[PDB]
Amino acid sequence: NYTFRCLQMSSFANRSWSRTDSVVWLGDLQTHRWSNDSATISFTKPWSQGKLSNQQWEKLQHMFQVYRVSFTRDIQELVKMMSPKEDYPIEIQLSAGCEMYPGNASESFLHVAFQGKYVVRFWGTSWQTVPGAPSWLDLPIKVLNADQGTSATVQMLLNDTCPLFVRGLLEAGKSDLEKQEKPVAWLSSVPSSAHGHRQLVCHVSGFYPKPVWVMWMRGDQEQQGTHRGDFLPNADETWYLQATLDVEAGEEAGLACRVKHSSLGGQDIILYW
Amino acid sequence: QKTPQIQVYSRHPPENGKPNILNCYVTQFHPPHIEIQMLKNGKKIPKVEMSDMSFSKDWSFYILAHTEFTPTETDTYACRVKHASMAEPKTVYWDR
Ligand SMILES: *[C@@H]1O[C@H](CO)[C@@H](O[C@@H]2O[C@H](CO)[C@@H](O)[C@H](O)[C@H]2NC(C)=O)[C@H](O)[C@H]1NC(C)=O
Ligand SMILES: *[C@@H]1O[C@H](CO)[C@@H](O)[C@H](O)[C@H]1NC(C)=O
Ligand SMILES: *[C@@H]1O[C@H](CO)[C@@H](O)[C@H](O)[C@H]1NC(C)=O
Repeated sequence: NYTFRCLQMSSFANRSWSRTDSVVWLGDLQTHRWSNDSATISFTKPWSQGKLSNQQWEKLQHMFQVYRVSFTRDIQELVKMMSPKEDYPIEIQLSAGCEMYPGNASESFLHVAFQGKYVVRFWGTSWQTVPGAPSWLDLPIKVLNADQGTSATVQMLLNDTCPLFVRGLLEAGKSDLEKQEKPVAWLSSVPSSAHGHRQLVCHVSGFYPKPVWVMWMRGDQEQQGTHRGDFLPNADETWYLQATLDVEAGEEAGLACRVKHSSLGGQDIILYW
Repeated sequence: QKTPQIQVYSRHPPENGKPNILNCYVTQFHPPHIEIQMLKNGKKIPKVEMSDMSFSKDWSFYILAHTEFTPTETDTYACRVKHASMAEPKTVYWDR
């Protein structure tokens, strides 16, 4: 069950300055980057072309190159059409791709945000503003829905190309996507926000894939004061997480941190304070 | 407009005099234009790798800075961020 998402980030600071950068993710692994500085899209995996031939990839890349130049001039022309309602600086974000289900099923999506807020999506055969989007967008969106060539292209990309490409990626990227990296854990303490307390910290790092279990324990008793933090990425495509427990002074003895992960195969790590 | 959160953590358990990597993960910010510096005893560390900028389901941006370091007993490390949502730079120290 994977989500393929191509993310575009476009910044317009004035009539003469703009950059557009993209990244592509298949689940939590980066497959592509496309900096404003490069003509060509760059691979960040050996399998980033999926099962597409060089002919098919060039054709797909070519369309995105056209799109990026056209996007940039279209938006800057749209600034002058609705100025000075909303002036520079302008940030636009696109998130497009598909969710891959079992039995060869998928749902595709194309979402757009303006100034960090969701405003437009592609849906079915047309672009549409979302409820509560600013009303100055209604005319530009009509202008764009009149471009039936763009509409057919986007419909092809969402219905055919996106799930096609991703089926290929999953095959060609099997050994990376199914990789198992083992967590290493360690214990420390930091000051608590409460008096007479110490914050015990169980760190867990280098594990892949993401799902993990970490609990402070006193024997078989789970310590319900265990505060699990967020998953924080390491730079080597593994995950980091820490779980904390604020404890009174003197009450530290007997505590243990216990870690379960699919790469350990039942052999939990258990550290004792 | 949105204020960056900053988290600082090592890749491996820190042993003094053993090579390690120090990460600085900056999240929840908007707009994408940002300066991230990693600091050793208050001076900027020159060779710092940055990931590509990306964003979450909620549209907020994130980015990972990391650098090679080998900890000692007396060296202190931090990550400082300049961003337009903050009149002052925000500094977060590595916990140890
Ligand atoms: C791409 O898929 C969408 C389904 O999401 C198709 O849009 C639907 O088309 C049907 C039949 O033509 C309409 O009755 C529906 O109203 C459309 N769906 C929605 C949600 O509006 C679209 O035609 C497909 N395009 C291609 C080229 O295959
Ligand atoms: C446009 O914006 C860029 C980047 O913020 C800036 O360096 C440049 O001086 C600006 N130019 C004009 C003409 O406003
Ligand atoms: C982004 O790329 C375009 C097209 O190549 C270029 O002309 C533009 O100046 C670039 N912007 C920046 C800020 O480098």
